[PDB]
Amino acid sequence: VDLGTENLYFQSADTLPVAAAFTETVNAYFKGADPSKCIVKITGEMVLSFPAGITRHFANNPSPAALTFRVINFSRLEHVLPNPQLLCCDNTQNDANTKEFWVNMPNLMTHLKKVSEQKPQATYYNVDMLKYQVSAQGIQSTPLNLAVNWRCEPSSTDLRIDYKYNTDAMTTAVALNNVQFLVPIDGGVTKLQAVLPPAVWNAEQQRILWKIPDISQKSENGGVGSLLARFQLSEGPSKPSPLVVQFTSEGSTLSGCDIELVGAGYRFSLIKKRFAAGKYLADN
Amino acid sequence: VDLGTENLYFQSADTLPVAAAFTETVNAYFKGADPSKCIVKITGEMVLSFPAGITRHFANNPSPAALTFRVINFSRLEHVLPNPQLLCCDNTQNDANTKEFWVNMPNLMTHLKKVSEQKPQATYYNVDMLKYQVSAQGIQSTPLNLAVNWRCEPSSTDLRIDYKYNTDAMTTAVALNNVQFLVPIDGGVTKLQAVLPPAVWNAEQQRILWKIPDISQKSENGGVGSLLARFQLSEGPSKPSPLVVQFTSEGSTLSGCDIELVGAGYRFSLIKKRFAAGKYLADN
Repeated sequence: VDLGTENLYFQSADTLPVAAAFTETVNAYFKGADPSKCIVKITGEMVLSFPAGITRHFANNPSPAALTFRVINFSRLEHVLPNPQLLCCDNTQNDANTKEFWVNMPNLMTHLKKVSEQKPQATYYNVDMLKYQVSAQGIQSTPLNLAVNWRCEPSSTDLRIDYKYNTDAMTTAVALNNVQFLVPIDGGVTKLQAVLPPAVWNAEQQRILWKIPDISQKSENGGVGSLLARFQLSEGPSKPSPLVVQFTSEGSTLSGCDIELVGAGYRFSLIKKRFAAGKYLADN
Repeated sequence: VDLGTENLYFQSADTLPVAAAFTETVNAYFKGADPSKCIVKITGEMVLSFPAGITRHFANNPSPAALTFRVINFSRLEHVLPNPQLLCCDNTQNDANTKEFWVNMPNLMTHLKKVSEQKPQATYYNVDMLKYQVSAQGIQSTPLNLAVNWRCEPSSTDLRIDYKYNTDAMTTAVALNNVQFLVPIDGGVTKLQAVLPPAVWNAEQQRILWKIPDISQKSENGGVGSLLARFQLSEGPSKPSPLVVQFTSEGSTLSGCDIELVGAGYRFSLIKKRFAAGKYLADN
């Protein structure tokens, strides 16, 4: 066969398609159950992706249009530049709801050639454009509000975890997926007498693990639920340990920030937005 | 008639021609005649010029190539950006003999449209790209070494100015043009008894002025010469005043720095280099 029309066209004409990705990370810490207490640190990265064949298009059209883009709903941010060569901005006043960035083309081209030598059979080359910090409030900046309670008796430990799905922390209500709840139980732990929902006790590491596939307002509970466990200890009592949660999402940012293309030459095939938990702890 | 072929071509095809100008200013102060003493402050600006019709070419080809250029023999410099929007650089390490800069095209285009509305019948639009400070040594950074001597008697003043053309302060030996030597004479001043070379006494401002058209190694003296004057004072004696020199040059910088185009899309029709005296004083 021959190459497609899409690939032929892209490798010798027009205005190029690129893809943008905003990938954010929530770090959170809850203490007791008192709202804040809660401490939040939200990180982010903005990645631009260029289709394979772009190195041929740059070899057939050696003087490319300039890539110029604009992050919208800025100012919550606090950016670095993972690649200070290849990317720049104004730097001056003030802290508007918008910021403009522009790309060093000869660099972008050398960079893409390099990545293509390293990974020839990839569909997309990702280039890290921005790194950033969103900000930073209380319990209302966290997608999933945690609250943990122990009852540590001399030979039995009782665990309650209450979780609250939180729309206020995201731009558009999207599901939380592959939610994991991990909590170490010391003491003796001989038996997991009872549990709800089902969970897995891990003998070797002495911790209990819950896997909830999706949390949302479409989901069971309506997003607000409980996990309960009861252990029998040989030693005792247990010293409470911090709960570690993990989750991922796709469809929204936590920042709300977005991206516009400025010049001509380029267009956005896709803008992907996702966030995941980083260090997401809750303590007694 | 119709437009030229140059203008037709330029307004609808190819790779654009631009012009670069490095314009420097020497500020100097000599004291007594002891070498340094001498104090030097050399300033500069780098200007990019775009031919008229460029706004039509941008209207017929809306996605232009990126302008990316590189100042060579940098590091003597110490730059600001007169237009922090439209221009950027790496900012990181270190202080190499070379630096790369790249332009915000949507801005450059809005800027050029604006200038064209303001001055439609101009041949070239100048855009201030860089401002800078060269550095900064002693008498060997000055194109024209000055040395002034007075003999202030009770009723007659004697002036000697010695000047030394200096190749060491410039990249390529070029002439100094429209050299003016202005020095105030207080006291009474009734008569300019004698003078060499010819000069003009100014009654109203009480100062003597010499105009030497060109100073060079092709020039008389070989570049090293004297101005002498003798005055008759009614009052007396004269308090010596600082000598003010003015000059201009075309053909060289004082820095030595230069400019390369990086991407494709653009080419240099002309790179013009010139320097002129700013505040260029010499004291007794």
